[PDB]
Amino acid sequence: AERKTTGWAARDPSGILSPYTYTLRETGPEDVNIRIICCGICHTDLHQTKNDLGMSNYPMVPGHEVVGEVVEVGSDVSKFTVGDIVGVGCLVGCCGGCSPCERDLEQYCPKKIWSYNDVYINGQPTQGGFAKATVVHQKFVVKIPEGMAVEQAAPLLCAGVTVYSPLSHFGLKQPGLRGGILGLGGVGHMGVKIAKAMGHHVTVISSSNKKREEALQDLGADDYVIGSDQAKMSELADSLDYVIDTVPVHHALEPYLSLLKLDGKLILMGVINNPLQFLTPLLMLGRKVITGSFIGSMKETEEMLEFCKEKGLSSIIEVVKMDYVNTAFERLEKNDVRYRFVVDVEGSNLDA
Ligand SMILES: NC(=O)c1ccc[n+]([C@@H]2O[C@H](COP(=O)([O-])OP(=O)(O)OC[C@H]3O[C@@H](n4cnc5c(N)ncnc54)[C@H](OP(=O)(O)O)[C@@H]3O)[C@@H](O)[C@H]2O)c1
Ligand SMILES: [Zn+2]
Ligand SMILES: [Zn+2]
Repeated sequence: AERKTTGWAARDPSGILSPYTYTLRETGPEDVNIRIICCGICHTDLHQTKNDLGMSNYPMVPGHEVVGEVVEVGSDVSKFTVGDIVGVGCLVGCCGGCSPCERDLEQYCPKKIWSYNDVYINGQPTQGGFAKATVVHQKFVVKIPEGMAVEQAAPLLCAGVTVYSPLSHFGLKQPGLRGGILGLGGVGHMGVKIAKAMGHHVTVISSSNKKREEALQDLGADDYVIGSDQAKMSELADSLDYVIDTVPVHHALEPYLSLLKLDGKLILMGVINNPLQFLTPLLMLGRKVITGSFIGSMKETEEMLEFCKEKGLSSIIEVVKMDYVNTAFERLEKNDVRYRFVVDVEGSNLDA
């Protein structure tokens, strides 16, 4: 009992998204009721949607990069008022007293609910951003800058911040630094963008030679080297201050750790089921660090956006309507996209 929406949704293993109508919760007293103007896609949306864990809980509505005007607000809600273009991240909830989120790192809290494939504090499966509206916690929605486009603010709610708060916690956003972005796409792309926008010497590393166009002449990278090329990578001996990782599966790390000078950082992002490996020696050569980052806290989701505003950042997004999502996903598998996708839920949703 809340108020009824509609919205596209998967149902079995092979993620074919049907239409789907469902009863929301109600916006009280710390909920924000939003009308979703545009959502967005990335590989997280397929990998939930397919299982790729053997964990997917159907009926499943994808959508964690959302942006759109707020139609209703709580009783204690104060921050936002109606009619604000507001956006919301991956997280929808979390508890309240665990000191992980006394000091604002609320993503590193055990009791976090996600946008979809979770179960909220009331019981309803959290359903995504592929539905023409939703109800979030007022603590898990960030407001939006004056001029930041609704297509442009969306990807940054998960891939834009994913990479920002590594380049913020490990020291890295004070200027100068050399960095090598490994795996140019999604999470690689915003890496190149925000690190080179911080006045850093960014090198792209790659499986292929192919993403050379969307790097040197499009992203603004200072170099491009193949991971599997020993002679060009050896020139980059103890070069970079950090190396980030968008590569999605079991790759060997000591290749990628060579490219690091004294006190360098390997910051792994991707969900890599299977243990990764290292020689305790190399790390002892240069006092080198291996760690992983998980998206961003809302204060740095607040920050990242107003940062992407000031240093005016962008990406080529192919805005598609809602009746083109499974074709957008097949294209996302043949990784065509046109550097990014945004689903503007200003299309096909009505009933059933
Ligand atoms: N905070 C987090 O922990 C976080 C945040 C967002 C997403 N993720 C997850 O991490 C993954 C990646 O991010 P994304 O979804 O935005 O898209 P994505 O990085 O564009 O996905 C593929 C990219 O990784 C590279 N790649 C693939 N296989 C590789 C290999 N074997 N060796 C080297 N490079 C390889 C490809 O570039 P090349 O062909 O040029 O090598 C390609 O650009 C996803 O599974 C996503 O769900 C984690
Ligand atoms: Zn995402
Ligand atoms: Zn907590």
